[PDB]
Amino acid sequence: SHMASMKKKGSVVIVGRINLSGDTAYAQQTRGEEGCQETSQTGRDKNQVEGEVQIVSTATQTFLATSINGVLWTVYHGAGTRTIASPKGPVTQMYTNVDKDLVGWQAPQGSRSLTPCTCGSSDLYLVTRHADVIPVRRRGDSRGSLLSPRPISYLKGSSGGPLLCPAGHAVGIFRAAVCTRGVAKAVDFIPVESLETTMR
Ligand SMILES: C=C[C@@H]1C[C@]1(NC(=O)[C@@H]1C[C@@H](Oc2nc3cc(OC)ccc3nc2Cl)CN1C(=O)[C@@H](NC(=O)OCCCCC)C(C)(C)C)C(=O)NS(=O)(=O)C1(C)CC1
Ligand SMILES: [Zn+2]
Repeated sequence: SHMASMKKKGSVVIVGRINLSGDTAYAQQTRGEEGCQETSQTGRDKNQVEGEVQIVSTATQTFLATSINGVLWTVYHGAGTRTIASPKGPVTQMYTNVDKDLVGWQAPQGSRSLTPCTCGSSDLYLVTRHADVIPVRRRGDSRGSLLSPRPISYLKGSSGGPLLCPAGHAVGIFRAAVCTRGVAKAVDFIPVESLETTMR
């Protein structure tokens, strides 16, 4: 009830990226934990951004975010309604859909965007926060099975990452693991078509 001392939630902060530009996928950190904490409070992030898949953090969580069609997309259960830190201060979400577990901000300057897939292909690849590339067979509009199941520990922190087609187009955004006794046999993802509808 004391408004003058009510606190403000910090911004989402880009702290690294999954580098996919060469022949080897690998994670890069671009900001450490203390600098992340400070940037979240100010919302002012002057670091150079590169690539399609960002590693992002709040004070309490770390996950991924993926640029498609000039929008940096991630999951509501990671970002909530938070702004993203940018060189000129905090930037408000331009998309928020809790029913899809989806949020989006204008893509940061220097990022590159994935192209939405139009291949109609069911052989997919999930990219994790550790830069593992996981073959996934599409099993429905929003589900795919891991060819080699992994404990959910392996996937934790990768929500907001992409599922890609063989040509590197974006097919969806990783949302939740389909888990049996702690083993992820399948994944739930936000189809790129759903992003495109949200954009309209
Ligand atoms: C392991 C990595 C997975 C990608 C990941 N995702 C999650 O953990 C999401 C968050 C939440 O699901 C949701 N929460 C929502 C919350 C909302 O408002 C608050 C609005 C909409 C929401 N819609 C969903 Cl679906 C639960 N869950 C699951 O995966 C669960 N499985 C599940 O429920 O399966 C059924 C559903 C489909 C198949 C059944 C698990 C935990 C495995 C038992 C991950 O990495 N997260 S994270 O980066 O570590 C992180 C926590 C730091 C962010
Ligand atoms: Zn494609």
